[PDB]
Amino acid sequence: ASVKVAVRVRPFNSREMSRDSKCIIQMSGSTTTIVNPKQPKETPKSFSFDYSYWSHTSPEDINYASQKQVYRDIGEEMLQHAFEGYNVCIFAYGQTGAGKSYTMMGKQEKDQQGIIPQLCEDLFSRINDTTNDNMSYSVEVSYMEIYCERVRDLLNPKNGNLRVREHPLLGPYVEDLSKLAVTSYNDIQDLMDSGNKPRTNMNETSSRSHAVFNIIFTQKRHDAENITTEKVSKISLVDLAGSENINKSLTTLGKVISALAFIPYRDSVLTWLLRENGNSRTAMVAALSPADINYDETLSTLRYADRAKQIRN
Ligand SMILES: Nc1ncnc2c1ncn2[C@@H]1O[C@H](COP(=O)(O)OP(=O)(O)O)[C@@H](O)[C@H]1O
Repeated sequence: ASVKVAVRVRPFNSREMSRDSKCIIQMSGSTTTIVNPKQPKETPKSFSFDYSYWSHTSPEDINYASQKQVYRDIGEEMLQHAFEGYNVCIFAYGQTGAGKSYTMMGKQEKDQQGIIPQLCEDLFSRINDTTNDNMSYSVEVSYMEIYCERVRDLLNPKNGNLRVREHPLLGPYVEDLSKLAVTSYNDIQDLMDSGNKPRTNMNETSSRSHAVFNIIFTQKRHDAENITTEKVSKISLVDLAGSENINKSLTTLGKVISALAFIPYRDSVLTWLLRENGNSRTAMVAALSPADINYDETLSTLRYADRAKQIRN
């Protein structure tokens, strides 16, 4: 069906506290409100979404949205539809340091694993609990980075510009991008890390880079009668670029993001590549900063998140 949209507000960072910023994001129910610091007179505009996560405070707080809480709703839902044979897409949208990479990948400790790891772990959990001998599964994963229209394989750095292609009958694809068959959450977890630090001004991870991690979940159902049925699902869990080198992919997105449900799909590697996410079940988690000093940026995203929700594949 349509596209579920979720938003999140993180705690203050070092920069926000160093400027003594104030919280300008409020949330109650599924509705999030935002206040204008440089115009405290204007009416705080409120937006409503499928999820308005409050994670400003801390895991000590009761009304804090733990990453386990955000997975269970969105993630644990997409896996369900993946299993249902459907194509899924979860992409973190936001400002640099807004909380995308923490929402998606997160941290390896304190039960701080983002959406991605939780989906993986849950995928294999759901798989080894399989009693029906008539079932066999296949799980091949990829993990690339799109830094300014160029595609870079995070799992095979031992090489690349990697061209994005368009199969005459099988849509776009990054040729020579590796796909690695895994047989456990451990094997698919290593690929993550080794692929993580891989990612290509500012310090650490380039603000302007998209990191797509895709899983081709393949299910095989046999039966003595007498053919084995096969239904495959493609799982795209993305980590978009800071919504602000060129990374006009994200800007090109805004255009594609609009006109929900022509469309300049080929104006950017990202928009073209995730063309189907089309026939797919997509989720968008917008990462928001509680900082007043982010008035515009934070508002922008919201407006973006409000439009995306208006989509429906
Ligand atoms: N929900 C959250 N809970 C706790 N800390 C968060 C949360 N979201 C962001 N942060 C903090 O902010 C930092 C950066 O957020 P990050 O996910 O890296 O942003 P981005 O992907 O946009 O660059 C992390 O080091 C993390 O501690």
